Amino acid sequence: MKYMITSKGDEKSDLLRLNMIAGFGEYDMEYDDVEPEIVISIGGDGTFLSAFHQYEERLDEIAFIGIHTGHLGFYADWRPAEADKLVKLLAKGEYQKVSYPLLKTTVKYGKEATYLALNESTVKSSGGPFVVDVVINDIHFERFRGDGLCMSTPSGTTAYNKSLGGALMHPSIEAMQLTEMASINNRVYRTIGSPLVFPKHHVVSLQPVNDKDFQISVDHLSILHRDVQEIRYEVSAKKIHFARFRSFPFWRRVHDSFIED
Amino acid sequence: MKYMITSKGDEKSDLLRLNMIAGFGEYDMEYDDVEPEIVISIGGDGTFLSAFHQYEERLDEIAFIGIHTGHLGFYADWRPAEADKLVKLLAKGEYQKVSYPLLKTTVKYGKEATYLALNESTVKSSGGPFVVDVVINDIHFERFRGDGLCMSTPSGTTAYNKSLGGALMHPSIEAMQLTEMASINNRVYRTIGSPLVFPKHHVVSLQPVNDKDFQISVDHLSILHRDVQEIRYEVSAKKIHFARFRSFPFWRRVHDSFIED
Amino acid sequence: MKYMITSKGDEKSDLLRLNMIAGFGEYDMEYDDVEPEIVISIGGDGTFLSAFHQYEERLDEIAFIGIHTGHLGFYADWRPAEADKLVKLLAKGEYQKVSYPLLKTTVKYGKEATYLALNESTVKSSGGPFVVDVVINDIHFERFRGDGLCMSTPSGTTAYNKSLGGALMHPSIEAMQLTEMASINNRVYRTIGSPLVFPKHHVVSLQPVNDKDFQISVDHLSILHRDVQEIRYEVSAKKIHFARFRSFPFWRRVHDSFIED
Amino acid sequence: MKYMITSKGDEKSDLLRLNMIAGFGEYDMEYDDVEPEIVISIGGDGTFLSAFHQYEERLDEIAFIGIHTGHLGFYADWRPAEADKLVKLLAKGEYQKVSYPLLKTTVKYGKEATYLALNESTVKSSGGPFVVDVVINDIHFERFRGDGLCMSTPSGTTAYNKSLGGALMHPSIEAMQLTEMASINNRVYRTIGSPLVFPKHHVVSLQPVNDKDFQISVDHLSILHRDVQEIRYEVSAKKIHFARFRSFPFWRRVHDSFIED
Ligand SMILES: C#Cc1nc2c(N)ncnc2n1CC
Ligand SMILES: C#Cc1nc2c(N)ncnc2n1CC
Ligand SMILES: C#Cc1nc2c(N)ncnc2n1CC
Ligand SMILES: C#Cc1nc2c(N)ncnc2n1CC
Repeated sequence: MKYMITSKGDEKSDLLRLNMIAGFGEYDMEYDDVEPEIVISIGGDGTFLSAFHQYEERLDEIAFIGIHTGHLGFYADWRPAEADKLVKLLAKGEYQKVSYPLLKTTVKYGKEATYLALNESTVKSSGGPFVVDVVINDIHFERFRGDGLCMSTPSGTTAYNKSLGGALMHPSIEAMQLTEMASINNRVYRTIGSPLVFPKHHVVSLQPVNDKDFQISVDHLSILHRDVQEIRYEVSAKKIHFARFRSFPFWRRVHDSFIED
Repeated sequence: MKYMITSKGDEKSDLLRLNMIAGFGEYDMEYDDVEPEIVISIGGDGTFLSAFHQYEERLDEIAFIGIHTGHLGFYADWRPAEADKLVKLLAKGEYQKVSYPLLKTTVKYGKEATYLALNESTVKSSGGPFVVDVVINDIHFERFRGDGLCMSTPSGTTAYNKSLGGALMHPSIEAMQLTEMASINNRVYRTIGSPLVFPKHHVVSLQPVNDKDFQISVDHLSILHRDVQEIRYEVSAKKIHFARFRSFPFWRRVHDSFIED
Repeated sequence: MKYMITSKGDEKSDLLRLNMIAGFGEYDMEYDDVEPEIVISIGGDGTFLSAFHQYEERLDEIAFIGIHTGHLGFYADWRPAEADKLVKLLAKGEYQKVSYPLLKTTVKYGKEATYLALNESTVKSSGGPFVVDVVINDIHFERFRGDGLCMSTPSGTTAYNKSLGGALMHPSIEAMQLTEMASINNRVYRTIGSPLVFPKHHVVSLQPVNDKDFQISVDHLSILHRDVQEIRYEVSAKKIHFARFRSFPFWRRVHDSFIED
Repeated sequence: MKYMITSKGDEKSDLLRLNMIAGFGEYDMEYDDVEPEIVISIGGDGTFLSAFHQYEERLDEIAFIGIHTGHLGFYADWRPAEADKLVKLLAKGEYQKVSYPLLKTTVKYGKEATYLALNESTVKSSGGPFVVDVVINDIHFERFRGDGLCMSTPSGTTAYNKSLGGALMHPSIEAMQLTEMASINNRVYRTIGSPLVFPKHHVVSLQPVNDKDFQISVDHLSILHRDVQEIRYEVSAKKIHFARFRSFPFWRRVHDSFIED
């Protein structure tokens, strides 16, 4: 089909990209970075995240694949030595596809901006104290005071979510997970503390109490938003599709990354 | 229909039970604690757990309801003043039912014992050091050294799971959560640390490394098992059914219990 | 003696300041905000922190006292109704003084800036990834990757240190405590995780690995420092002196603030 | 002087013991396991703990030394290849000694038992729910509900204390640290959560609320105590003395054990 390859930019990943293109030249494949059906990422998980966001409006027409030239990644989970075998099997096609859930972030102002996250979306203040009211399906759940909040996808749970104490969720679970950053808890101010895992169709709404300016991240992207009335989280209707060419279980990927490999 | 009522035993809960029975006597209801279709628990969540385990072989033919005479419970979530209104609506029937997932524990010896948990199942040693190999879907994930492990249901996540750092999961998610108790982590011994959330059909197997005697809890029940070859966790095929007579969202129940009420 | 009074600025604290000044006018007291020997703070702990930093070059010649017009503070630990009794006992003098340790932060460039902290000093990146090498008494201890680090005084342990998982230390202990913010731990990157408590004369040095720009906070003050070669932490030789006019134990102050009052 | 050597019992440690004894036979040394002045432990930290407790009534007349035949220990911190050099320098004497603080546990009944701990002392229930009132210097601080409590020495902070979230304290600090095991925190029951670090002369008292039977551990020893009225913790007046024959900083020992070696 049509395909394209993004590279981290170092000479290891560029030279690997050129060899795969040359290998693809021996099959019924067309290089097209406008409307590809296969997107190959060569580098690390950061390279994969840029590839995902480069094409986030054609997600249902694309199967992603990642090659790690550095350490093993959770998205770039195939080694460079497998590139030739990867070229042949992608060209023959007829592979199976797997889908991971995504997170939808809505930012409203007094003007509504929506973002798609593969890992997580975080909210911090623009300098002063961070205070928001946390609303779950229209019921006021808590007044959070602290550094910030993080809403993670299942496959994002091994990233910033993990460093904040969140649970690791198998990506077949259509859910999102909210974790706290350095919350203040005393006799006056009370947060839940524990991570919270929300199913599909649950809406988590953040509403300002005083300051209306927040630094909002979506994966790598981080923008200062001004005059926001609401931050809105829910599991996206859209999913990311991975080209699957062998068995590499998520829990094995967790073992290889954090226990030993 | 047929119904029965269990009481914590104090005079507040016994006298409330007698008044509901007398109130039920004005309707087409039959008291039967052998084959009831409605099980009413009056006391706390512990009273509810005993009622659940008393009838865990007729789970698909029973709708449970709980009344808290002490503080608000996550299962006994209706107040005693609502008993009269509860009697009338149960008698008329035509209520909606909600279902929560359950945890299945299998203990094998050298002789296989299965248990159903509404909250969680924990494993500790019988005295000496607790060491098990943790196997996820037949792949060896980690060698756990510490005090013990805890596998929780979604509705159990607000109980022992919460005290161990686990996430709170909405009970509509068919999953189970594994949390660590005081794990040893150094250069030699490595555990994942983070809680792990497993979907249906994932099997988590604990296998002894040296000692074969473990103290295993299932909700309130705690038995010392000897000569065990494997402890096996998975989401049960069976579910507990609750009689639903108004809207009391899980996240509101979490708010009322941990934030303020 | 000479004395001065700072107020949070609201009319509750200003009117309380004027009444204490008028009450002081009936004794051998002189209002002097240039070289006072008694510094009275009326407001909250933030008002007290500004008073401490306003006079941090005359620390050995000043006894501080704090009045909380809002909720109970750890430094402003006397209620407004005690102001009249406070005026009379300060004027008579002959009170006992208590001393708390302080934290010394040294920032070197390629140009060396020293700061005194009553609560804590934190280090974060100026945007990108935060990576520093952590050196303890000239031995390289770890390479920290994460959001940032926090070094707390004993009396600061109930503030940001507590929200990060740090221990609460009784202020009679001459020490400082280092806590991590959202550290990354996998097979490649390893931090200690646990808070670290250092005695006097131990020097904790942070050294950049790549980026040389850091956002450094000292209590409330937060400055972006550029071209820094080293951040240096140690227990200060200087201490803050409190005028003590009755028994209010630190652990009781902890109980009143976090358990119930 | 007089000396003795304890061995873990495996043939590696026994054969090393015999060679050191033979090496000691070439100097003015006497083997005496009744009144030694040097106690050599060959094995692991567990072997060292037994040696410490074997002679805990002659602590001020003994300098301890530990040899690790397995992995590096925090007390057995010298390798077997250094045994010959260790023999020669102990025989010549004139070494420097270092001292670590110890923890004193007092158990009173309705009959008072005192124990000395090098690592920590823990308290759990004998089966049912664990509830104690926590009293600090005669002020009631909290009502703890959970699995148990752990009071650690400074050098014990790298052991069970670390697994419970406690801070690592440099052993030159005369203090003790209290950490919680799986505490219950909701609207009704409140604990401090954070570890607590207490200086010398602070007394931490545990008092039963209902059940009077507790499983109390002191390092390796674990005894079920019945009819206890109070558990009493404070920094001991006694200290353990180590023979110091080169520089091996505590923080380097922490680095080698948890970061990499
Ligand atoms: C970029 C990126 C990224 N995504 C991750 C993930 N989903 N799990 C673990 N590590 C991850 N990284 C690297 C920091
Ligand atoms: C028995 C019981 C019980 N079940 C609970 C639950 N699911 N969530 C929160 N608290 C709970 N309890 C009381 C200790
Ligand atoms: C400003 C300030 C301040 N200092 C504190 C402290 N030492 N302990 C607890 N809370 C504290 N605050 C309020 C956020
Ligand atoms: C026995 C023993 C022992 N004491 C220790 C200590 N003080 N720090 C770290 N590990 C330790 N161990 C081994 C479990």
